Amino acid sequence: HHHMRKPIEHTADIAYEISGNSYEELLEEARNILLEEEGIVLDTEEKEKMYPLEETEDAFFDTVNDWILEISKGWAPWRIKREGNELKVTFRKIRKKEGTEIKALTYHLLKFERDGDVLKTKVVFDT
Ligand SMILES: [Ca+2]
Repeated sequence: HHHMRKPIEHTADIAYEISGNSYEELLEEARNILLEEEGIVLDTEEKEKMYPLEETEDAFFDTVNDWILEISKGWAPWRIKREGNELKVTFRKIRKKEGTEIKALTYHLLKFERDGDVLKTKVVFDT
């Protein structure tokens, strides 16, 4: 008989608490996390996509995960501009990456909480 240490797999790998005064600022913080965590260095070429400005965890989840898909295609979220009830996201071509590859934003602990002027939530990513 034996015991063999084995690796544990988690979808909850890294966590941050993001805060801001609006849904758009939480997305700006999700963007900041992706660039920083992945050590993304940007080229100058740009590309843009539209996302619905819906202040829900579901829209947040869909948006950030779409950014991760774009990152796998060589494009990183860079700027965010509100246009009516939608958000125009400008992506920049990724020159290089140096860091931890983020696989996805999970639904773990994703819940917007209001505290005065502050909107906040934990965001848990899978690596
Ligand atoms: Ca994992």
